[PDB]
Amino acid sequence: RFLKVKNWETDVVLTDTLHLKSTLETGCTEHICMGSIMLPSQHTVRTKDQLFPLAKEFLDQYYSSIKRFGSKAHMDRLEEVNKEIESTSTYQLKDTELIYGAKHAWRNASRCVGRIQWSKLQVFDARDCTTAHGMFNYICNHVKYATNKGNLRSAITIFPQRTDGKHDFRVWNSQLIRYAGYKQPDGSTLGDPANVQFTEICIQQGWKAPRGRFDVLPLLLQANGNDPELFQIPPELVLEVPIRHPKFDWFKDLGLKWYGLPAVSNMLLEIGGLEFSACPFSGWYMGTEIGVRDYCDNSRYNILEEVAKKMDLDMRKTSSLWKDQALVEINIAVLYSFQSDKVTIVDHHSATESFIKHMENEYRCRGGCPADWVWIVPPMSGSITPVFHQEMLNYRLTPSFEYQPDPWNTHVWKG
Amino acid sequence: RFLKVKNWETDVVLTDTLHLKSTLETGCTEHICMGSIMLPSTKDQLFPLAKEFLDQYYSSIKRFGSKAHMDRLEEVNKEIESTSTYQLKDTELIYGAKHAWRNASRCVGRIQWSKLQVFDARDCTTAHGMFNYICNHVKYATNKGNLRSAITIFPQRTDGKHDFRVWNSQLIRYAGYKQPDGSTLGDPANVQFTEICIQQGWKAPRGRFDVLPLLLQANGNDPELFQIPPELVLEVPIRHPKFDWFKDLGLKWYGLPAVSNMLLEIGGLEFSACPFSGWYMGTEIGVRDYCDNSRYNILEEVAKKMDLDMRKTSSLWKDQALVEINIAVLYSFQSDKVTIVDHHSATESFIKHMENEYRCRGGCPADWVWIVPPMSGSITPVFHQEMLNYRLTPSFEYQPDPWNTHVW
Ligand code: HEM
Ligand code: HEM
Ligand SMILES: Cc1cc(N)nc2cc(-c3ccc(OC(C)C)c(CN)c3)ccc12
Ligand SMILES: Cc1cc(N)nc2cc(-c3ccc(OC(C)C)c(CN)c3)ccc12
Ligand SMILES: C[C@H](O)[C@H](O)[C@H]1CNc2nc(N)[nH]c(=O)c2N1
Ligand SMILES: C[C@H](O)[C@H](O)[C@H]1CNc2nc(N)[nH]c(=O)c2N1
Ligand SMILES: [Zn+2]
Repeated sequence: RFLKVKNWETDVVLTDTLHLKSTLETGCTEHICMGSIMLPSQHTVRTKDQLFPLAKEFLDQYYSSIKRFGSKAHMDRLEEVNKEIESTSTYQLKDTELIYGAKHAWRNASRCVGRIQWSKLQVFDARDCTTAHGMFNYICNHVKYATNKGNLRSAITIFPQRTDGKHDFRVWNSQLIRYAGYKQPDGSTLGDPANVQFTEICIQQGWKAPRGRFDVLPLLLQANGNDPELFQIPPELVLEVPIRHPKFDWFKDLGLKWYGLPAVSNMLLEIGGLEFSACPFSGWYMGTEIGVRDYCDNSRYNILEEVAKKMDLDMRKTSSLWKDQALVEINIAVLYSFQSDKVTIVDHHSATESFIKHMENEYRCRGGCPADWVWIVPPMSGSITPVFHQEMLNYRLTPSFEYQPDPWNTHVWKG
Repeated sequence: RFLKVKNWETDVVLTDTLHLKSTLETGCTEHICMGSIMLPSTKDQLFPLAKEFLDQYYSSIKRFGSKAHMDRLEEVNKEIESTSTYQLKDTELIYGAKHAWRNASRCVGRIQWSKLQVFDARDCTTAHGMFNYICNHVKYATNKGNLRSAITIFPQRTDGKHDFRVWNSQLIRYAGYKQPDGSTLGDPANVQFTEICIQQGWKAPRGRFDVLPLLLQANGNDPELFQIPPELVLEVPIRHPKFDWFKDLGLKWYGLPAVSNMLLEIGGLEFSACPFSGWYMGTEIGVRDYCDNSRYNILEEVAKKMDLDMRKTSSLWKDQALVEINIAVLYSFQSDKVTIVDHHSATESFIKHMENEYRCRGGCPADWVWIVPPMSGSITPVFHQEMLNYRLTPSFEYQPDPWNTHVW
């Protein structure tokens, strides 16, 4: 059964057959659409029972992609995985399989607008890691390689898979590089309000907080199920960009800066039924992630009103669109600062344009591209980007990146 | 299965039980979400539909299972039996129309749902009669710029051969013409309809802002052209509160959004002609009607006049122009005392409406893909609001364009 999507701005129609290969559930039914739920339970322990069917499905996938489906290499590997499961209750991916699986988890990430780049992912195999110090070293190297002095390169570092769920590797940080947030007694917040809870855990674990507005948080790394340990990223590894505006000289005076490398570190990579609970991945920013969300979200730095004041806008009534007007300027300043400093960034027009090209190519060479419109459309100027008028089909393919509960809610403390 | 929606800006959690009363289907399955698909897809089935409607009607008036309810149920049951259809009482007609708007999950303006003015036009027999009812609707709803919400309901479908239809997609829309040098004058969204009207006997002035004639179909006959009296068409000249050169662009828009091509379903009955109107959200003109590439596409001209660097997208010249255009649209309407709401006020109103509906009704079906405005989405409160989308009845539905289905 085929399904079609129409771009209503160009009348281009595409035919999705890939959705038949879908296994996991969406959360929707015939009578309710959960398309705007941030985490369907579906999007968030496993025995030898249900494991070999998942392994077989992944290996069939993998050997098809190398055009060796049904070969002796394919059938022998199936048997080898079978015996390793029945005797060890898990199994180990070859290097080739791990690289393929990680690239395809990104290719499958239906909320990621940056997926045109999915095949150019540098995969770092950290499955020989055993300790938190070992994790810190792998992460430092990831940060150095990814940053590349501003010429950002996508990368992922994969720590050992889950076994009995009692020996998990976890990065307790939500991203490798994030700014601390401090709740003051007067109710205000210093730094990034998005990180107040994690900052407090860090301070509790012994971190001496500078209590500044842009303190890079320490790494809180959990190896093999042990209590997590604190490490400071060497500051020369943290590339940062002072935010200025090309016409507004007072903009520098807001004291703002941001870090160059977005490296998400709290998601779970699933490949052939194996669960990689620690797998930080990084690329480069779309400007709106910093300029719209990171600075202008009401629950974030919320510099909108200050920028509004310094522009001397009518802040009395909302219908003056002072918020809209200040948001654009803040996003101009983010792009201008990164480009001036030669730090890789992409604006939301370029990125959505690339994504449509990626999506059309995926429909032709792959039969489909799962896409989450609610997440693909940029958080400003939605309808003047090409993805707004693009119909999209959302479904869940494996390998996948999944959400998982924050470790501090599930961790059994050693003391 | 008593579902919960969370607002990630406020942490407010709402519990939705209203979805369990949902009947129609969304187009999604457990294996695929079609939440961004624009248009997903008689005798036997009529009495259950009527029962369901009358059950909810008599519940709303706190007389479920009373003398009146059971009597009306059999009365309708008898009429369907013989006549093969049935006729709504005035009271049920008004209830069904207010609740078809209440249930329109893509409508951000539903906090106003209970103040709808319903015009019963079920006695109309001709396109001329339809034109009379529509002029009265337009005059009432315009109200000299103090716009009022309104719906006019023409006779319900019978055999599909006697359909009442308004062929326009809105009562008031600007013409669009194909030009020699390839492009388009007027309004590109209306090029096919503008040529149908010409293909009917309309002498087009061939300007930018030519108000289209009405093309009215009664009882299934060929449609007829009618000119809306210009004194009934309120227009706003578009100028900018800071940029004096903006008036030089020669733009205007009409005050009354009156959508006329949808179908109103109440208790199984199908009202194929049911023009309804309210007032504009600024972005419906300034973002979509002016800046969409498939529309007026004046963005590049605005940013040019603003002397913005249009050589790279990363200057955000489009975004900068888009905001100025929408500031002007709001400034122009407000200066002329024509009702209009900005996207910040309307979305804030919609969160309050959602609050209300969960508290007094158990839920509110809401289509996030359509509720979030087409600009500045994440700084409006609906962006961070989880929503549940489901189809309740009475409802407004899509229907094919008549010129694809009418036997001439
Ligand atoms: C290289 C440039 C990249 C860009 C510009 C980009 C952009 C984005 C954006 C804007 C989002 C939406 C998140 C939000 O707005 O809060 C997103 C989601 C996401 N990105 Fe990408 N990303 C990039 C690279 C990558 C890489 C290298 C990976 C993994 C290896 C990745 C995996 C994801 C995932 C898993 C999500 C969430 C998807 C889901 O939950 O289905 N991205 N990305
Ligand atoms: C009075 C102020 C109103 C405002 C500000 C408003 C706003 C909107 C907006 C912005 C949309 C999205 C359409 C688009 O962006 O292209 C919409 C959709 C819609 N509106 Fe409203 N509206 C109002 C009144 C009404 C009334 C009076 C009715 C009917 C009685 C109505 C019925 C609908 C319907 C049926 C849809 C499409 C829903 C669907 O397809 O499921 N609206 N509205
Ligand atoms: C590699 C990469 C680059 C980039 N430029 N951006 C990225 C954004 C996410 C991301 C961000 C936010 C988010 O949502 C949280 C608010 C829960 C999720 C969840 N799927 C993923 C993940 C990876 C990204
Ligand atoms: C009374 C009213 C007021 C308003 N201020 N705005 C309105 C917008 C629509 C509307 C607009 C577009 C649309 O869909 C097209 C893209 C085909 C639909 C159908 N869902 C309804 C319908 C009624 C509206
Ligand atoms: C592809 C997408 O479904 C289509 O462009 C929709 C998206 N959301 C929308 N939202 C509103 N309010 N109005 C629209 O016309 C649309 N168009
Ligand atoms: C409620 C809603 O689903 C939630 O706020 C989502 C909406 N879409 C988003 N889209 C992107 N790109 N990033 C986000 O964080 C969100 N948040
Ligand atoms: Zn859905």
